[PDB]
Formats: sequence, C-alpha cells, structure tokens
Amino acid sequence: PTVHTKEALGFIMNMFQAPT
Amino acid sequence: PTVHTKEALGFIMNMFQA
Amino acid sequence: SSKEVAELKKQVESAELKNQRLKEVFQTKIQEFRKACYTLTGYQIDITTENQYRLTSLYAEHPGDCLIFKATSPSGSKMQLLETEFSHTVGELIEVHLRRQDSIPAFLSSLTLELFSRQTVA
Amino acid sequence: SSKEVAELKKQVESAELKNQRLKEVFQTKIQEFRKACYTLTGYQIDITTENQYRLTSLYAEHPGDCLIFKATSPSGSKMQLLETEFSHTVGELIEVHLRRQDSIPAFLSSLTLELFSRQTVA
Repeated sequence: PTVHTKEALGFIMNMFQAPT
Repeated sequence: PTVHTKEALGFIMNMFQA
Repeated sequence: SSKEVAELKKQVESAELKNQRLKEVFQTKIQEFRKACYTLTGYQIDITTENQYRLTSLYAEHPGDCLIFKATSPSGSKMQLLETEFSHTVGELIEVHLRRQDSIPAFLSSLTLELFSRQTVA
Repeated sequence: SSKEVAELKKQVESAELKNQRLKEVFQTKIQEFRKACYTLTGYQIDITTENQYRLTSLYAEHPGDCLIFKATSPSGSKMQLLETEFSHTVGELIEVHLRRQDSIPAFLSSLTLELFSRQTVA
C-alpha cells in the first residue's frame, strides 16, 4: 500500500479499538 | 467555530445518518 | 527562491493527498462499522443533527418507529430517553428495565427479543 | 518573502489544519458514536487489526471476555461468530439464537440479560 494510505489507516484503526 | 472545523464537520456528519 | 517554491509545492501536494486519503479511508470504515453495529446489535444508531442518538430496530413493526436518547453531558455516559411515538407503546419495558433496573442495555435487549418474537411469516 | 512563496505558505497552513481538523473531528465523533453504542447496547465494538469485529459486554465477568465476528461477504452483511475463550461458555445461547433462530441481535440481547442478571449490587 502507498505511504499516505498506510499513515491514514494507522490513525483511523487506532480510533476503532480504543476503550470507552 | 473557525472555517476548516466547519468544512471538516460537513463531511463527517453526512455519514453518521443513513 | 525557486527552492522554497519547489519544497512548498511538494508540501501542499503531500498535505492534499493525506486529506484525500484520510477522507476516503474514514468514509469506508464508518459505513462498514455502522453496518457492523446494525447486523450484530439489530439497531441502526445515527447521531441526529441535534447531537442525539436515534435508534431503529431491524425488527421495527412500522417504518418511522424509533427511539431517541440524549447524552446528559459529554462527561461520562448517562443518557435520557426522549418522547417518540414508539416510546408510548413500551411503557412496561421502560418501567421494568429503565426506571426499576436502570439499564438501557437490558431495555434494548428485552425490546429486541419482543419485536423478534412478534415477526412471524403469516 | 515573495508573493508566490507567501501564497504557497498560506496553502500549506490551510491544508495542515484542514487535515489536523479532520483528524480531531473524526476522533471526537468516532469516540462519541462508539461510547453511545457502549451505553445503549452494552457492548464495546472494536475493528481488530485483522478487520474482524470484537465485542466486550459492559457486564463482562472478566476484562478479556469477548466475541469476535468476521464479515463473511462484502455484499450487505452476513457475519460468522469466531471461537474465543468466552464463546466456549455460551454454546447454549449459540444453539438457540445463532444456529436455530439465525439472529445475532437475539443472541447478543439474551447474552446481555444473562450477564446483567449476574451483577451483584454490593
């Protein structure tokens, strides 16, 4: 995968796993 | 708010309904 | 300098690609994620433009049947059930699971099994 | 210093906190949506690193207790429950709600009411 994609996927996936 | 916040809010809110 | 121009031109291009990458990734993940919650929990949750949560059951008997919940304040997660037309038809679930048990999960679970068991072929 | 450079500096600044207020708005909203879905349905719903869905009950007995669902097909949403240490303990609920009724909502509802009823008030 391209670099900006990998950078974007890394930030958003973090959000979808965080405790609440 | 400031303008770029508003531009950001426009995009996201669309997808959190339907 | 033309060195500043070339460097700043990469930076503009780079930031604009990150924004496009960010927008198209987010849009994909929230739709999969929102569809995931609906298939699993049997409730479509959407943030109403008054920042409240509208819930529609997969087993709703009528279209437009829905529950609306209000967050009390950003700090913690206590929420209030607001008046909708559908709310009036389940005073007993509300009494038992919201007032007596103080559990929205118990409530939404009881409702789901109630609607599911009413959904017959004929 | 030059107009062409001065303008390109505005354009990077504009694209910097266009992405930077994009991430901070995604973050607040995703967390608000996911928290609402925690308080209402009594499940934390994660996207795993394998793009599968992990569910942890608000009434979980142990903190690592969870259900993992995989999306079978891209077209709409069917989901398969995968095997966890906790899924082993609810074969009864899996037989009635997943095998026979073919309803994940009915399953998760039953599971919430069973876990909620184990919570001591002391």
